[PDB]
Amino acid sequence: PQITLWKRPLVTIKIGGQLKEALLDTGADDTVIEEMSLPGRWKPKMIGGIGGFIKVRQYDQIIIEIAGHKAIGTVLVGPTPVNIIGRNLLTQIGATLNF
Amino acid sequence: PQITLWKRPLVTIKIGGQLKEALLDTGADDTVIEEMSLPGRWKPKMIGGIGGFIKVRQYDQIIIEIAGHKAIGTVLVGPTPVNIIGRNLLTQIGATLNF
Ligand SMILES: CC(C)CN(C[C@@H](O)[C@H](Cc1cc(F)cc(F)c1)NC(=O)O[C@H]1C[C@H]2CO[C@H]3OCC[C@@H]1[C@@H]23)S(=O)(=O)c1ccc2nc(NC3CC3)sc2c1
Ligand SMILES: [Cl-]
Ligand SMILES: [Cl-]
Ligand code: NA
Repeated sequence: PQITLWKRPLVTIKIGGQLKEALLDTGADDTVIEEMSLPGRWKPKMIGGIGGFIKVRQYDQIIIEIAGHKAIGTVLVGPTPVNIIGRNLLTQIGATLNF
Repeated sequence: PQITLWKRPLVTIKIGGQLKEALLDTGADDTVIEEMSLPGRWKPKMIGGIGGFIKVRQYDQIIIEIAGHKAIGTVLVGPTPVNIIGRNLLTQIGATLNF
């Protein structure tokens, strides 16, 4: 698909058995999801952006389905204002920016 | 171009006759650049990032070149950690996300 950018590029994802809405975000290195439980081990991380840093839990080798495309990678979980699909998973679904 | 996302999608921009690096950011509604001097009047804006809100200066109808593509639109100036080209200007250069 081709997603224009007139509006936020929001898609449905499936993660942890849950459906969520998330932003396809080429400015995010990593994928950051609002608070939820995920299985397996995790470690803490700080991530920073506008307004400063938040603490998140880093879960590795998490399968996600992004607009119907499965991928695996690291997911950060914490108090993000919006669920973000970052480049670590955008690459896996073959997403590119074109102009 | 077709820009893959294995590395950050950084490009050169030109604003006020000066070259700067900036991130093509589909998760940004607006374009936010570090402190610099721009002509004309500005208006206040608050923007909420991952860490909280910051105050920026909004300048409208600013001439800006992004990766060689000419745009004229709103630039927010403030203490952002990275220069980000958001959707208001990504749309002017005809960018889409594709997968
Ligand atoms: C600022 C940018 C360099 C990085 N951000 C990604 C952005 O696309 C971010 C995504 C995001 C959208 C949103 F709606 C609310 C958020 F909290 C975060 N946009 C804004 O901050 O927009 C804000 C700044 C202005 C841009 O125009 C408007 O857009 C919407 C909201 C705001 C204004 S981020 O969310 O802070 C982000 C995401 C993952 C990520 N991964 C990291 N990994 C390793 C280095 C540590 S750091 C990191 C930071
Ligand atoms: Cl990953
Ligand atoms: Cl590729
Ligand atoms: Na794991």
